Amino acid sequence: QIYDMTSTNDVEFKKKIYLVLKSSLSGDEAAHKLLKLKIANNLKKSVVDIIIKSSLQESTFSKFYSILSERMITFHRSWQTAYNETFEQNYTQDIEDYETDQLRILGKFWGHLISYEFLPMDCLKIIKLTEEESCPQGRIFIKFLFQELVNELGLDELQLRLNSSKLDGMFPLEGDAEHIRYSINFFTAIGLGLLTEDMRSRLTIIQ
Amino acid sequence: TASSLTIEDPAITFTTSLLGRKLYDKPAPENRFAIMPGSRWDGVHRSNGFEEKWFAKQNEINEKKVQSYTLQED
Amino acid sequence: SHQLGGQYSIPQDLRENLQKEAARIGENEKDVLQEKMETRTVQNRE
Amino acid sequence: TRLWIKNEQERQRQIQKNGPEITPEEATTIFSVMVEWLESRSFSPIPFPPLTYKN
Amino acid sequence: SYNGIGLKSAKGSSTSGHVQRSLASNN
Amino acid sequence: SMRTIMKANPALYVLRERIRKGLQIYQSSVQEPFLNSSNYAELFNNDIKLFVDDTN
Amino acid sequence: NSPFWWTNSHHDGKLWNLNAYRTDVIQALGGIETILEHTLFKGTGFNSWEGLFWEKASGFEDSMQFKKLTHAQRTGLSQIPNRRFTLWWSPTINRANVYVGFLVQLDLTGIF
Amino acid sequence: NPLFVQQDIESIYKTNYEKLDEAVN
Amino acid sequence: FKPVDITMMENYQNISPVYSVDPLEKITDAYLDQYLWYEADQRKLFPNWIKPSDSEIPPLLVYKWTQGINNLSEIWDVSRGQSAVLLETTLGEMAEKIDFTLLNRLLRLIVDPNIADYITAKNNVVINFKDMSHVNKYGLIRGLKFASFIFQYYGLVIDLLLLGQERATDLAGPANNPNEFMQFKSKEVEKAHPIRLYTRYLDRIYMLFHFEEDEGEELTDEYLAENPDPNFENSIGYNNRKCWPKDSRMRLIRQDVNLGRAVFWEIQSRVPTSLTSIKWENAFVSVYSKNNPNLLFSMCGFEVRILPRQRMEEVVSNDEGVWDLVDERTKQRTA
Amino acid sequence: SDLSWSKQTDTGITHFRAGMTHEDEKLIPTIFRYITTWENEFLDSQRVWAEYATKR
Amino acid sequence: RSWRKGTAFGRGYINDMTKSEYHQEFLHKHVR
Amino acid sequence: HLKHKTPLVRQHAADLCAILIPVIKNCHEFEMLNKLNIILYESLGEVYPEVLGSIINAMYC
Amino acid sequence: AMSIDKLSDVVMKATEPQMVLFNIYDDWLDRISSYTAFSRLTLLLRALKTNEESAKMILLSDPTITIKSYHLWPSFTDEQWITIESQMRDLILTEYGRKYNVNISALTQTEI
Repeated sequence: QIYDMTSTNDVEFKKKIYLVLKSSLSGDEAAHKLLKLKIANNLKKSVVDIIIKSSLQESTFSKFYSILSERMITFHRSWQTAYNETFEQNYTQDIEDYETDQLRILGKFWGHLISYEFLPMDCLKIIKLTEEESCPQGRIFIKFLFQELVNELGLDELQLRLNSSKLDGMFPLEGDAEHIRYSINFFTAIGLGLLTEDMRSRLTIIQ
Repeated sequence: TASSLTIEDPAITFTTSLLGRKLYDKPAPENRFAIMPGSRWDGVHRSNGFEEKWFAKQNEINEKKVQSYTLQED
Repeated sequence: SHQLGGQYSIPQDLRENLQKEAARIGENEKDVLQEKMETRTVQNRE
Repeated sequence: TRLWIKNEQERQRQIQKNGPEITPEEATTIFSVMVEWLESRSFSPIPFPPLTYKN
Repeated sequence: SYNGIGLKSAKGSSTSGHVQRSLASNN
Repeated sequence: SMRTIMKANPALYVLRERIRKGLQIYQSSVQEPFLNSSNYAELFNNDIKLFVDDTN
Repeated sequence: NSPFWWTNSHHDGKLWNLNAYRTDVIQALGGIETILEHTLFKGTGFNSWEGLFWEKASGFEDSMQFKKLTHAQRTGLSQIPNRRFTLWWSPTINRANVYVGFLVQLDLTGIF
Repeated sequence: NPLFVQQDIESIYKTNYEKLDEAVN
Repeated sequence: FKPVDITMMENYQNISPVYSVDPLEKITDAYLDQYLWYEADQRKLFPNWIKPSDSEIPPLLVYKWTQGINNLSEIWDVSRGQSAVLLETTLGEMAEKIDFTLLNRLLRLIVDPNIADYITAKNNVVINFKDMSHVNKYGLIRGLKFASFIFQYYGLVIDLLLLGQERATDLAGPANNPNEFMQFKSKEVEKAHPIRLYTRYLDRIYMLFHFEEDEGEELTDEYLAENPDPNFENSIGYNNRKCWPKDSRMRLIRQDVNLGRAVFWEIQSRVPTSLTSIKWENAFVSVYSKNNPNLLFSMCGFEVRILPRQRMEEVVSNDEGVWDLVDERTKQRTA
Repeated sequence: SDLSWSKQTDTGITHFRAGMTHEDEKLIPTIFRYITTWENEFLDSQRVWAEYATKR
Repeated sequence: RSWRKGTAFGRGYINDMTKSEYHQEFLHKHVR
Repeated sequence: HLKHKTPLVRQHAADLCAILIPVIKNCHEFEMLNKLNIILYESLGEVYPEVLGSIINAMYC
Repeated sequence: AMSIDKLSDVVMKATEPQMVLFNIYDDWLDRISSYTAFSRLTLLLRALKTNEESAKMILLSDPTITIKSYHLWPSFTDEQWITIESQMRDLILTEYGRKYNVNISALTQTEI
């Protein structure tokens, strides 16, 4: 019995996907190919890992990888859980690596999935803004996310989504002064700052 | 990298010699080694004109490594 | 003086800032034909 | 190409015979249009390249 | 079956004319 | 003797040259022979082979 | 025709890069080794395929002759580069496995 | 770019007798 | 000058001519060309709208024309009666219809008379092809290095006739601070005139009108007055994009069709038959209105249609080849 | 998709048709993958020239 | 109606192949 | 060096054969001259005149 | 071989008799033939055999270049390998000069 420290079993499966992906005009005919392989539920978790990466090597964001996922997320609910779980793996573990450029490609990539509801938006619950726990790269990830997530919806429609999503750690209204002075500080810098108009009352009352 | 992040960051918004010898202030002419003129420099170019001619050769040699392949044909 | 659309190339007033430099710095440059004009005249050997 | 050149020659002979198609009225109005525009823009006519010209 | 899709025939084609339904676009 | 005949014969060597002049191919460097050696280059013939080291 | 009429790459700079295409194709064909199973690469007797260089004909064409060439000499195309292409790919372009075809042996050789 | 550095590099290993003699002694 | 040889290059559908001038004359033509462009661009001769210009590759031009259409005020609002109209018309034999008696003058304005003479005379040349030869007594010869400058200048002469002086002063801005390609000073300067944007790309013309029930109905009233059409056949010779499907192509409706024909009627009447030939066959008009959601055109090689996101009725996640047009101010995506 | 309806609705993509015959699973990458689309370049040049100007 | 006012200009079979009407249409297109 | 791409190196490869011939013969290798000679024969259809000239020179030696 | 980080980490910990696969070439065989790969490998072992720590200094200089979780050797580009083969090439000579006290300009090229 032989342990394998080689990834040769895996590397063969990064090719197969990446080549299916670098053929294929448009994204709907590269979503035909993947769904035509009938990948096992074991790997379907880690096929999304490849698609996100091949998105980051691409030097700019594209609508290909968006619609490739959109056609795929609606196919079967097993791929619902593959993107939902890989938005957590990125934000927590895998943001620590990325250059300030590849955060601009991720931000727009989870922008189209959230703003069209494919994600949905309660999967953004993990985002927590504190001085204590945040990666500076983690901050840049959100900055690019809302710049995208505002553009489509328009910041008036965005409030309608944020108000229904009961985001706690991200929009704390309950106390902890510095945190609300922080969250407010953050969204003024991004250039939206209207989402804080509600929270700007809670400071002055507590102040 | 570090620069980029510490920059592309909202939080930042909220807030000279190798051996400690005095260093100049205003922008100096560029140089092969990037050394910075001493605090005492008057600020006039004084040069034979070589240091600029080395760049022209430096750029040339660095260019014809690219031009050689790209102009290749068959 | 509001723009329509946006800026995608470089800001408009920045090109003239560049194209003015080429007049300032260029008159000291000795262009290709300017060089060969002098090289011809024997005094460059001396 | 032989046919095309024949139509060109036919066209130009017929413009010799019939004359120009502008009429002097239209030409006058066009000329007025230009002059008024170039005054509005205060244009400096392009000179002839001097003996010693910078460029 | 030929349900209105594909080609009149694959001769002038340059392809085989194999038509397959798309898995991506259904719902 | 075959190891040394493959690399010696003027006739064979004239195939190997004449093919190259046919293909119009050149190899850059010329150091290459400053690297490794004859019986060394033997291993990479496709047959399957192994090495064993018991020092450890 | 210069099919790029919409750019001066001096002013605009080069607006695309296809470098990655070349590597990705190379691994879509199975890598450099399986690509070179189809060639004479081993015939040449080079050890490694890494530094191969093909003669670029762009060099010496100008000084062939001037006045002298006969019509065919000057206008016609040289068969020499196609011969280079069919020597390099010979063992696929000539292979015995063929569907329908007949053996011949060249006069004094053992080449079928 | 050439597909391979080894073309563009123009040379591989040229031993420097001056540095080694300094580094050895 | 020496004679000028012709050959024809085959494009398999077009066959196009090619002029080869002699090198001694090629050098003076080249120097003269480069010089005139340097001065004329230095002194702000040609306004912004004329444009196979230096700053923007053609696809960038197309993208700024769409973004420009969107960002201008109120277009997509149909709340009352409003409408919008594009034109695309090729000026006809613009190079073939030039007259050198008129050239020589119009250049004597803008250039020293020696160079105006050299240009006007450089377009008489015996044109040789094998046996055949003829003196070129009438049109422009496009194979001369400065024929670009001549061509664009004569196009400006046409362009002022189309826009008028008032509007052209408005689009091109004041001489002291000339505008950029799409700009104005205030919203008032836009709204003061029904022609909002204009461009020219060599032969082609692109115009965009914004009308209301008042202006539009006045137009269609006068066009129906001088070209009365009782049989409702205005939709026969009316041409539109066939690349798109029916649903999303331009819907034909008497109000819209009579606009298109009326706009093209007016502008056809602005330019004389002598300078160039503006025909309905070569013009495409598309009317955004109550009943037409799409706005169609084609610049360069592209073919674009612009849905305002208001009228999409359902908004689907999008493919690759679809632009999303932004309102610079709020930075939403409205189209 | 649907040559008969595509004259009217824009049915979308219902089906695919084989372009060229690639034996079995062997897939050759196409260009349109390696060229960044014009929007993405213009929305890049916006930010890139803006940032350049700020740094200057 | 200020906009309309402003402008300056505002408001048989021949027997032959080459001089015919069908022919000019031909060289009006394919010779571009 | 007669297999090297840069045509200068193929000059100096052949220019150094014309020198060694009088020494090779004194050492009495006639099996080692016929090896150089054939190799200089198969290259005798070279394109570069600067290189083709010096190969004939070594052939003449 | 035992002087490498990964392999020592596996052989020290493992408490059973067992087989373990590795790929010594990481992914070098994409851009490199097996010949030159084996050649660089033996150079990386010969400089690790002799100097050790000072060779590992040559490998681990820049932390920006990272060994992946899969591979053994740090992932360089082609040119960084072309220089590192020259440094690893140098340690053998400086060390030889230290050992036999021969100033190395006294050697014939073949001897090098």
